[PDB]
Amino acid sequence: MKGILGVKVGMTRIFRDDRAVPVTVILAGPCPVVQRRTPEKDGYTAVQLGFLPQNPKRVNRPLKGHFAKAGVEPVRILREIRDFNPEGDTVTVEIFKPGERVDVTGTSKGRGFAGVMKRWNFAGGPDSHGAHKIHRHPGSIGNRKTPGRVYKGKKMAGHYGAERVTVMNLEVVDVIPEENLLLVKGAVPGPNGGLVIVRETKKA
Amino acid sequence: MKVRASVKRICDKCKVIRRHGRVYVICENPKHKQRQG
Amino acid sequence: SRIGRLPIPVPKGVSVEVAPGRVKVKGPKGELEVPVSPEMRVVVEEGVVRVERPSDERRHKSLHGLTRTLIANAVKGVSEGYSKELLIKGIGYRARLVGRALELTVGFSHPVVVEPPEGITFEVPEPTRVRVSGIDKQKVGQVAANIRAIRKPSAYHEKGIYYAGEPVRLKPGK
Amino acid sequence: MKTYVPKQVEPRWVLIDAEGKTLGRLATKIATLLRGKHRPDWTPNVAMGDFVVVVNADKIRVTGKKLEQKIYTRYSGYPGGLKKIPLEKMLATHPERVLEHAVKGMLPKGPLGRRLFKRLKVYAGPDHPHQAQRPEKLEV
Amino acid sequence: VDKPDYRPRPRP
RNA sequence: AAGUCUGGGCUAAGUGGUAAAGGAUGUGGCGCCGCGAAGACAGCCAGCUGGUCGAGUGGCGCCGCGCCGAAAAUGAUCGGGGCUUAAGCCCAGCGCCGAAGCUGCGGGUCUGGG
RNA sequence: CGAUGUCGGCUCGUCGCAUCCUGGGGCUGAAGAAGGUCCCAAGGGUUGGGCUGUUCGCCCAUUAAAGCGGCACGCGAGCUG
RNA sequence: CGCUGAAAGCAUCUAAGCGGGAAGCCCGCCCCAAGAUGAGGCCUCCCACGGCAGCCGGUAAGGACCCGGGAAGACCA
Ligand SMILES: [Mg+2]
Ligand SMILES: [Mg+2]
Ligand SMILES: [Mg+2]
Ligand SMILES: [Mg+2]
Ligand SMILES: [Mg+2]
Ligand SMILES: [Mg+2]
Ligand SMILES: [Mg+2]
Ligand SMILES: [Mg+2]
Ligand SMILES: [Mg+2]
Ligand SMILES: [Mg+2]
Ligand SMILES: [Mg+2]
Ligand SMILES: [Mg+2]
Ligand SMILES: [Mg+2]
Ligand SMILES: [Mg+2]
Ligand SMILES: [Mg+2]
Ligand SMILES: [Mg+2]
Ligand SMILES: [Mg+2]
Ligand SMILES: [Mg+2]
Ligand SMILES: [Mg+2]
Ligand SMILES: [Mg+2]
Ligand SMILES: [Mg+2]
Ligand SMILES: [Mg+2]
Ligand SMILES: [Mg+2]
Ligand SMILES: [Mg+2]
Ligand SMILES: [Mg+2]
Ligand SMILES: [Mg+2]
Ligand SMILES: [Mg+2]
Ligand SMILES: [Mg+2]
Ligand SMILES: [Mg+2]
Ligand SMILES: [Mg+2]
Ligand SMILES: [Mg+2]
Ligand SMILES: [Mg+2]
Ligand SMILES: [Mg+2]
Ligand SMILES: [Mg+2]
Ligand SMILES: [Mg+2]
Ligand SMILES: [Mg+2]
Ligand SMILES: [Mg+2]
Ligand SMILES: [Mg+2]
Ligand SMILES: [Mg+2]
Ligand SMILES: [Mg+2]
Ligand SMILES: [Mg+2]
Ligand SMILES: [Mg+2]
Ligand SMILES: [Mg+2]
Ligand SMILES: [Mg+2]
Ligand SMILES: [Mg+2]
Ligand SMILES: [Mg+2]
Ligand SMILES: [Mg+2]
Ligand SMILES: [Mg+2]
Ligand SMILES: [Mg+2]
Ligand SMILES: [Mg+2]
Ligand SMILES: [Mg+2]
Ligand SMILES: [Mg+2]
Ligand SMILES: [Mg+2]
Ligand SMILES: [Mg+2]
Ligand SMILES: [Mg+2]
Ligand SMILES: [Mg+2]
Ligand SMILES: [Mg+2]
Ligand SMILES: [Mg+2]
Ligand SMILES: [Mg+2]
Ligand SMILES: [Mg+2]
Ligand SMILES: [Mg+2]
Ligand SMILES: [Mg+2]
Ligand SMILES: [Mg+2]
Ligand SMILES: [Mg+2]
Ligand SMILES: [Mg+2]
Ligand SMILES: [Mg+2]
Ligand SMILES: [Mg+2]
Ligand SMILES: [Mg+2]
Ligand SMILES: [Mg+2]
Ligand SMILES: [Mg+2]
Ligand SMILES: [Mg+2]
Ligand SMILES: [Mg+2]
Ligand SMILES: [Mg+2]
Ligand SMILES: [Mg+2]
Ligand SMILES: [Mg+2]
Ligand SMILES: [Mg+2]
Ligand SMILES: [Mg+2]
Ligand SMILES: [Mg+2]
Ligand SMILES: [Mg+2]
Ligand SMILES: [Mg+2]
Ligand SMILES: [Mg+2]
Ligand SMILES: [Mg+2]
Ligand SMILES: [Mg+2]
Ligand SMILES: [Mg+2]
Ligand SMILES: [Mg+2]
Ligand SMILES: [Mg+2]
Ligand SMILES: [Mg+2]
Ligand SMILES: [Mg+2]
Ligand SMILES: [Mg+2]
Ligand SMILES: [Mg+2]
Ligand SMILES: [Mg+2]
Ligand SMILES: [Mg+2]
Ligand SMILES: [Mg+2]
Ligand SMILES: [Mg+2]
Ligand SMILES: [Mg+2]
Ligand SMILES: [Mg+2]
Ligand SMILES: [Mg+2]
Ligand SMILES: [Mg+2]
Ligand SMILES: [Mg+2]
Ligand SMILES: [Mg+2]
Ligand SMILES: [Mg+2]
Ligand SMILES: [Mg+2]
Ligand SMILES: [Mg+2]
Ligand SMILES: [Mg+2]
Ligand SMILES: [Mg+2]
Ligand SMILES: [Mg+2]
Ligand SMILES: [Mg+2]
Ligand SMILES: [Mg+2]
Ligand SMILES: [Mg+2]
Ligand SMILES: [Mg+2]
Ligand SMILES: [Mg+2]
Ligand SMILES: [Mg+2]
Ligand SMILES: [Mg+2]
Ligand SMILES: [Mg+2]
Ligand SMILES: [Mg+2]
Ligand SMILES: [Mg+2]
Ligand SMILES: [Mg+2]
Ligand SMILES: [Mg+2]
Ligand SMILES: [Mg+2]
Ligand SMILES: [Mg+2]
Ligand SMILES: [Mg+2]
Ligand SMILES: [Mg+2]
Ligand SMILES: [Mg+2]
Ligand SMILES: [Mg+2]
Ligand SMILES: [Mg+2]
Ligand SMILES: [Mg+2]
Ligand SMILES: [Mg+2]
Ligand SMILES: [Zn+2]
Repeated sequence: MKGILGVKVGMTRIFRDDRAVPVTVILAGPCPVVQRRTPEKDGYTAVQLGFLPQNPKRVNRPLKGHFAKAGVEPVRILREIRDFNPEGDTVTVEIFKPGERVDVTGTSKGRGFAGVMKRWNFAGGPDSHGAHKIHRHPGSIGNRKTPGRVYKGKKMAGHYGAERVTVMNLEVVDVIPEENLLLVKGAVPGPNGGLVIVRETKKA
Repeated sequence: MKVRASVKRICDKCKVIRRHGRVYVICENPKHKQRQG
Repeated sequence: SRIGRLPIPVPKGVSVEVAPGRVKVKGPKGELEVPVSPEMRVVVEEGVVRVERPSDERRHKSLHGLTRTLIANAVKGVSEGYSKELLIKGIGYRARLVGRALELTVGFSHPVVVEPPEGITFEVPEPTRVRVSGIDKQKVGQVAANIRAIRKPSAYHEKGIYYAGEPVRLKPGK
Repeated sequence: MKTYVPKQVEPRWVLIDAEGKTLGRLATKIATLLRGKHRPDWTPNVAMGDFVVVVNADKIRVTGKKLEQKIYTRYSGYPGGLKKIPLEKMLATHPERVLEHAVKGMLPKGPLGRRLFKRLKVYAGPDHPHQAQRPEKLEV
Repeated sequence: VDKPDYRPRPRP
């Protein structure tokens, strides 16, 4: 298992064998390891990666301490990759060669308070034939005296989006190491400027 | 396999055995194979 | 009318050591341990092993014959050893060895390669006969059944993998 | 005269090798110890039982076909959320729960009953972290 | 299945 | 709250802890015949008879306890945990616990006798 | 009966399994292919139309299949009427 | 569906034991999650305050308040 932190930058299609291929450009490199999690110390195996340089004017003392013990520039984001232990002291996009399939995790766009139709793809109500102020309402939510309650988990309106999402087995279309880009085929959770994690795929 | 509440010997070569808390009837003739239930 | 109390001839020269709940049978072809009911008492006489039961109720009688045969089979295993033969019948159907492994060509879109486990040796005389041989009688029997399972005897045609000494009973086609 | 009520005394620590003991018939004694009903100054409205350390809980023993037939159950509140877990598997995954569930069901329900359950330290494997308390070996 | 009303429709 | 009480026995289904015709080499205990050291039943060598094996073997019925027959709708469960020479079932005992019943002590009121 | 709103549709499900499909089996009067019949299995799935207020049913075109039931004949302080 | 195998000299998938075997069951995938009061773990920072497991008062590291905003959002976060 291997991975890297990065930000989503935007989308385009490129041309490859007389085919248009939709891609999302991701700026992944470079990520310095700032701690390693070891079975004798932490009980499991992982690498705390750092990402994007930070103004030391903004980094406080307990945070400064952590970085220095690793001999690392103050960074804006700290995040682990599990069961990944790079030989180096620095992880770059080059751990990914084109053709590899990857798993991309990001923070989905937040729809805020979302109705039952947007959230759960409900049918809502009729727009004529007598429909009374129920055009986007969720219908029945239960039975009667038996069971006399509503199920835990009942799909209802409420906040939607702004949550961890992983899309899986995306193709690595190209990688441009001189600019720390990764080119992934298809769509990736979240907005431009959104932090994303890129891990080798778990599919086979 | 036949599944019945009455499993009986059908031919002279049928055999009532009991396996795993269940009465079967096995035999050389496949049609005669029975399981109680 | 009895198996457990009928004594077990031991050939010159295999040894039978007796431990609580097990007996170890070492012989010319190898060794193999036999787990025995701690209720049964196995006895080491001259050129012979005997099994005695501690009562005449159902459970003890049932273990008795079992225990005797378990050891008798173990004895023959390390001296003569065991084997089972497989006849391969059907036109395109054939078998061959590839190293220790056995390769069945029995009418699929592919060949099947059966690897032999420990204690098991494969032989192919004709392309239509296979010998599974080893000192563990239950293990040989197992693997033999395994090989046969790859392509059981058809019910309509004299075609497939057969046990040696397995009768070809068929039913009419249309 | 009014009945004697004890002031707070130093609670005893206790060690038990669960190895080879029958699940239920051990649980019972642990519970009694937990309630302090072996003590002549027993009082039902305070915790004055022993602390009970149990080792080799993975080697608790059980009769009949309960290893594959005894079902532990958990309802989640969600539709279809009844989980069934056999004895065999509980031992294979969380063996200490086996003995823990047993004792728990034999302690009183209520706040005190929950506190007594807390004084039950159960481990799979011969060792335990409580040599600090130096608990007295009990044969049961 | 069509069975008959036991309760009238609610009036003002 | 009071027995992990005593003695004999059955049950291996968690039966106990939800049901019927009916089916069954489940288990234990009675009973009756058939056959056989003139060699029976099983196996192996022949034609219901033969040969070496050297013992028992086959059928009928009754009694106890269990097995199947046994599918329904929110989450399961004998009240729960948990129980297997029992914490189940049958028979026989000793002891305890247990109510506002009975006793002891004190009080009230009515009724009756003083 | 000092009120437990009543069929059908819509919306939203959820459970059962006596299983319509898909998966796994045994027997077959199972050559193959395709069926029958019984067993195991409730994870998922189980279409769009014409007629009728209809539930149901019949019919059209498909489909792996176009399952049967419980939930106050689920669901009118959710809509319809 | 078998292997080995008695009780029952045979036979028997079973009584000892061992294999094979479902879209189903447990793990595995994705998401939530230590109020998991059983409140876990690692890294790092502060520190040894003045007054009579308590109180009051100033601080440390840190936090909040306020403000400019935000593919975050009903307010809050
Ligand atoms: Mg290119
Ligand atoms: Mg590790
Ligand atoms: Mg680990
Ligand atoms: Mg690793
Ligand atoms: Mg993140
Ligand atoms: Mg809107
Ligand atoms: Mg919308
Ligand atoms: Mg949506
Ligand atoms: Mg609609
Ligand atoms: Mg609409
Ligand atoms: Mg209207
Ligand atoms: Mg209106
Ligand atoms: Mg409107
Ligand atoms: Mg209502
Ligand atoms: Mg309710
Ligand atoms: Mg949010
Ligand atoms: Mg998601
Ligand atoms: Mg992940
Ligand atoms: Mg693909
Ligand atoms: Mg693809
Ligand atoms: Mg049948
Ligand atoms: Mg019949
Ligand atoms: Mg007959
Ligand atoms: Mg089985
Ligand atoms: Mg037979
Ligand atoms: Mg004899
Ligand atoms: Mg075979
Ligand atoms: Mg054979
Ligand atoms: Mg013919
Ligand atoms: Mg014990
Ligand atoms: Mg016991
Ligand atoms: Mg005690
Ligand atoms: Mg035991
Ligand atoms: Mg068991
Ligand atoms: Mg569920
Ligand atoms: Mg579900
Ligand atoms: Mg359910
Ligand atoms: Mg689920
Ligand atoms: Mg669940
Ligand atoms: Mg209470
Ligand atoms: Mg009105
Ligand atoms: Mg006793
Ligand atoms: Mg049963
Ligand atoms: Mg029960
Ligand atoms: Mg029951
Ligand atoms: Mg009956
Ligand atoms: Mg009969
Ligand atoms: Mg009997
Ligand atoms: Mg009987
Ligand atoms: Mg004879
Ligand atoms: Mg049953
Ligand atoms: Mg069923
Ligand atoms: Mg029910
Ligand atoms: Mg007794
Ligand atoms: Mg009175
Ligand atoms: Mg008085
Ligand atoms: Mg009076
Ligand atoms: Mg007077
Ligand atoms: Mg009324
Ligand atoms: Mg009213
Ligand atoms: Mg009323
Ligand atoms: Mg309609
Ligand atoms: Mg509607
Ligand atoms: Mg409508
Ligand atoms: Mg509609
Ligand atoms: Mg429901
Ligand atoms: Mg449904
Ligand atoms: Mg329904
Ligand atoms: Mg039916
Ligand atoms: Mg149909
Ligand atoms: Mg099928
Ligand atoms: Mg099917
Ligand atoms: Mg079939
Ligand atoms: Mg066919
Ligand atoms: Mg045909
Ligand atoms: Mg077949
Ligand atoms: Mg045909
Ligand atoms: Mg039929
Ligand atoms: Mg049918
Ligand atoms: Mg049917
Ligand atoms: Mg079924
Ligand atoms: Mg299903
Ligand atoms: Mg379900
Ligand atoms: Mg359904
Ligand atoms: Mg339609
Ligand atoms: Mg029209
Ligand atoms: Mg219509
Ligand atoms: Mg209609
Ligand atoms: Mg009809
Ligand atoms: Mg009609
Ligand atoms: Mg008509
Ligand atoms: Mg078909
Ligand atoms: Mg239709
Ligand atoms: Mg139909
Ligand atoms: Mg339905
Ligand atoms: Mg209904
Ligand atoms: Mg009704
Ligand atoms: Mg209704
Ligand atoms: Mg309806
Ligand atoms: Mg209603
Ligand atoms: Mg209304
Ligand atoms: Mg209505
Ligand atoms: Mg209401
Ligand atoms: Mg509504
Ligand atoms: Mg066979
Ligand atoms: Mg055999
Ligand atoms: Mg034999
Ligand atoms: Mg077995
Ligand atoms: Mg048994
Ligand atoms: Mg198996
Ligand atoms: Mg096999
Ligand atoms: Mg699938
Ligand atoms: Mg998380
Ligand atoms: Mg946490
Ligand atoms: Mg915490
Ligand atoms: Mg956490
Ligand atoms: Mg808890
Ligand atoms: Mg704590
Ligand atoms: Mg913490
Ligand atoms: Mg840290
Ligand atoms: Mg200081
Ligand atoms: Mg001072
Ligand atoms: Mg400051
Ligand atoms: Mg702000
Ligand atoms: Mg937003
Ligand atoms: Mg704002
Ligand atoms: Mg405000
Ligand atoms: Zn037959």
